[PDB]
Amino acid sequence: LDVTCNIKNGRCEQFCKNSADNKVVCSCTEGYRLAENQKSCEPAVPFPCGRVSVS
Amino acid sequence: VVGGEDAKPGQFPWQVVLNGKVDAFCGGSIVNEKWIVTAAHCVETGVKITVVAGEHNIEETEHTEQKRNVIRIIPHHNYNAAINKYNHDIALLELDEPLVLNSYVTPICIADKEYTNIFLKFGSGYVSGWGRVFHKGRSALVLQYLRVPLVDRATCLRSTKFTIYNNMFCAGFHEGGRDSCQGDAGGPHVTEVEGTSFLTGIISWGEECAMKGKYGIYTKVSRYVNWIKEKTKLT
RNA sequence: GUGGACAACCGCGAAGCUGCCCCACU
Ligand SMILES: [Ca+2]
Ligand SMILES: [Mg+2]
Repeated sequence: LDVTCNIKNGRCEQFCKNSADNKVVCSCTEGYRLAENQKSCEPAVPFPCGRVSVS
Repeated sequence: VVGGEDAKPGQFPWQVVLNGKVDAFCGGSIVNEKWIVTAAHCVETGVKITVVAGEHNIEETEHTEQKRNVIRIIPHHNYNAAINKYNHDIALLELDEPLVLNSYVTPICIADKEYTNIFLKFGSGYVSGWGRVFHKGRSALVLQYLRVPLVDRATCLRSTKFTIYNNMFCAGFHEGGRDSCQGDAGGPHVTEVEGTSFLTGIISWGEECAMKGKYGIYTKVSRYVNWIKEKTKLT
């Protein structure tokens, strides 16, 4: 049951990275930041890349 | 894009159209305020190019548009159509004035070597542009988009005569009327993940679009992400 | 099989290395 990046991308939304420990560390692309849950990515600018805001 | 659908006003805010001696001759993707990424074969000939972001209908005016003049063209230094048509078909365009980012003008995310390839391997991307609505036709009025399944290089090679280098990849249908065409070239092949879009491909040559047993050929962005980021680096 | 061109029950290893899988001989 120990999490690593090679299963469900370590439940990271965008980018996974393995650690020396039994932990993974999630990150995000430029203009996003890591959410409170340390998994999801949320915007850190008015208009981040790859985002539609018109509907 | 043949067998596609009409994109809603701001559905692909990273899309740009290229205008020269003729309007809508190629597409492009916003990297940042000052840089566009397109195909090399869209910009070999040294005509003064004009880029338009916040486009939707190229025949009408929506007041969301932003025209910019290209002041530098960097074709990938290994590209040469005399040697090979498709290989290294990617280029960067620097604009005169910065675009101002908003809901209709937004960059496309560019991951790293590894994740760009992972996202490609999901096996389904979004291609778009104001290209031909048919095999032989006029430029599309409204922006067209189509979802294209990634195709195995072995099966693609067995269908299309061309060798697929590691810088290329095939996408589309076998017995379909679905594919990108001329005009779409230089446009984005984009994979979406958790509602965020990443540049996974550049749309290449598209003449003879949707012939039975002929897939679309695209430039594999994963291989050029370092180069893109290096050259388009602001400041 | 021979000759030429080219990540695969994810093989080696941080910059790439390997080659399971089109063309001429069949
Ligand atoms: Ca217009
Ligand atoms: Mg190799």
